[PDB]
Amino acid sequence: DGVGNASGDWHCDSTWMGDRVVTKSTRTWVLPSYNNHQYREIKSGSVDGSNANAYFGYSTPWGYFDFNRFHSHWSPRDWQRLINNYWGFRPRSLRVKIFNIQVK
Amino acid sequence: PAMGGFGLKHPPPMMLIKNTPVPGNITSFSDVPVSSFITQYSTGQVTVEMEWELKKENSKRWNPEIQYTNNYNDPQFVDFAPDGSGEYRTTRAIGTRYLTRPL
Repeated sequence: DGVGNASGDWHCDSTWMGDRVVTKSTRTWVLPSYNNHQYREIKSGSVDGSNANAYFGYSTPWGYFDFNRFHSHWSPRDWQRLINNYWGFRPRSLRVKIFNIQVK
Repeated sequence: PAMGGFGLKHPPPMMLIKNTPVPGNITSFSDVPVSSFITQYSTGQVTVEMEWELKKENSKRWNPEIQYTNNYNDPQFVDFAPDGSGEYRTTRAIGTRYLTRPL
């Protein structure tokens, strides 16, 4: 759209609504240029005296987003407020969004 | 009230109750009131149902708060429960001020 116009806002909260809670977290990230824009065949032989440490694979120039830890969605006070009052929970939805990019 | 609670202009009415008297064997007139009564007592059930309104807490505190917890060490008995003889035990006075608020 435009240079001098923000792509999104900072939403970061929690909203308990009965049998559902919606959490929201925003964060700032930085992405390096890995492998100078190349693919490299990474490989290792047996290290530590264990051939189970010997692998063969590929490192790419990409980076990824990982939201697989609880403390990325819950504050310590909203966690506590959950484990003291409920008998269980399970995730229902997800909705990621990337914005306000800046290449330097 | 100095003892805590809610001060009310018109508090819950007082509910009184008594056993209507039943005279003993009277056998003659006397303008004097009868004083011989049959001894009686009454038993029954009472159900009281109150409704309360609550004020939800909406704090943006980050770290965890303090809660009232069942923190005993080397329990020889369970609190808030009857002991061997059947007598109800209560070793703590639970108050109400646990959550916090920025003044």
